Amino acid sequence: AHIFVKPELVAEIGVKQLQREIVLPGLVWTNPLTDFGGSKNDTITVRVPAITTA
Amino acid sequence: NRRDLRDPDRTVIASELVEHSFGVTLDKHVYAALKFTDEQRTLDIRDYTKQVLMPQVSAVAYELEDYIAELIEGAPYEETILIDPADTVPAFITADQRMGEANVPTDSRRLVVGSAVAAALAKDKQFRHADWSGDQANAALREAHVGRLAGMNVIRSNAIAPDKAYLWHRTAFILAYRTPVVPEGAKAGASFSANGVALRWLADYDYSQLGDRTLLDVFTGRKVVTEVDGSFVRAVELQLQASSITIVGGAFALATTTGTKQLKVRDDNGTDVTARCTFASSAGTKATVSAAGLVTGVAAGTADITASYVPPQGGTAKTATVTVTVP
Amino acid sequence: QVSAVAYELEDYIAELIEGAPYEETILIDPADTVPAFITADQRMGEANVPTDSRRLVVGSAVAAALAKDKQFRHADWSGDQANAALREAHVGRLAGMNVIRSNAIAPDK
Amino acid sequence: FTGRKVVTEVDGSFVRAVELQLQASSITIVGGAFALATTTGTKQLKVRDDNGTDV
Repeated sequence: AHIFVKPELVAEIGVKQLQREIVLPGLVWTNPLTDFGGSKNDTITVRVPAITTA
Repeated sequence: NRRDLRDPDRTVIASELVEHSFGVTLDKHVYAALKFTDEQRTLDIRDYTKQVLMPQVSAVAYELEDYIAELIEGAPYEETILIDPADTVPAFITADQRMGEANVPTDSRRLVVGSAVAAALAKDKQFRHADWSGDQANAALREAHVGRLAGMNVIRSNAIAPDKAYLWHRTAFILAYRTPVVPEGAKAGASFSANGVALRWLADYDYSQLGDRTLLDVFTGRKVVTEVDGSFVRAVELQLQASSITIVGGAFALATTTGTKQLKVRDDNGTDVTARCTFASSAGTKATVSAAGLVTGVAAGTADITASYVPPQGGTAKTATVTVTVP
Repeated sequence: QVSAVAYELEDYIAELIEGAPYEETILIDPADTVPAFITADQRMGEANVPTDSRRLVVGSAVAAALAKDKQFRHADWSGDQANAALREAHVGRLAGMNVIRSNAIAPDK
Repeated sequence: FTGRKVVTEVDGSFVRAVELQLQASSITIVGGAFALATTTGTKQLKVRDDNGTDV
């Protein structure tokens, strides 16, 4: 019958993909060692002191 | 992506950015028409607004409510959370957990319960015993009103099924409305409102039937917002469990062979489940029971009529037996 | 790009925490959950770990089971007549630690 | 650039962190019993334990 040329227009109503919150990086020990450049194999050898017995 | 330091394969895997989309369409046309003879309009109709227009507007409003209810109840839910009437709170905590696990935002969540679910909340010993819930000024006992549980407020509705509750984020369901325009050839009609929806009213006299025809209509459309993979996670469905069904009235005697009796079946929660049970008669010759609850006993004798209702939780259908003595 | 890198680093940390060589796993009984956390405290104290700077990160299912637990739902069994585990679905502190709910780790851990 | 480390004891034992897992006593398939529409019909199964964990 009657044929009309109409555009196909795109909208955006605020329906975004659901993603979780990020909480882990704040709870973990970050950067106690920084001088990996200037060490062999990018390795820092943390020393744990000694204990003895009587 | 990830890779190793000092790795002699200095390649990078490019990431991709794909946008998705869905579509919202107008689909339905909700109307309410009437027709009046000239005699009725002259004599019988005394107040047109009170007798004709207001009932028509109310009918369209209730039709729109039922439209929204069919949208909410008919949405694709992968699974239903079964509310144990003795222990109701774990079901709602589970619903909140399912919404959280899908990363649905915690605000703009509406929980709409049926009458049976609200009554089960009130009857629950968790809210009723004033030591399992604090709340010394007991409200589930002195008012039969729970109100809030598991972090969500309760909205009591009679449009949805009594034994079912829905917890949905605001973005789950979309309604769209459109008021039809009064054309050039039409008599200049009015425009009314039903629950904030603008309805078009129109009147046309037909010489052939010597009468007047009225129409009060609107264009409607609805959508369930699903995710990119096709799942539905923004709304959660709960259904009240049923463990046994009973036929009200017990054993009964028919008035006569030509007589009929309309059976009603109620689960232990008290919901009217007669629209969901299958009816059978042990003695088909003596009595026959319709699939919709009607019982007709053609021959004198006794018949054992069984109502079988598959419960919401599945499994073997609950069977209720009644005895009919046809005279 | 920034969001992808942030989520990837969170996954990195989650794999670090989850993949650690845990000697024994303490099985939380969803009907009675508190003894599992008290047992975790006992195990960590018996190893002479300092009582400060401890973090408890639970999954979704663990927090839901804490909320469902009758130890926290019933106000006679826990005080807390406001009943934040019933009106809300929030159990926030038990066995001397504060609960942090995360979706990165496994739900039942 | 990123790196990570689990701090173990001098004997190799890890005592500075403890994991807890939630017990499961029964698993149920979402959808329960079903009948396929055709042979070509494919159904994805989700299994949930009694705690509602997708296992």
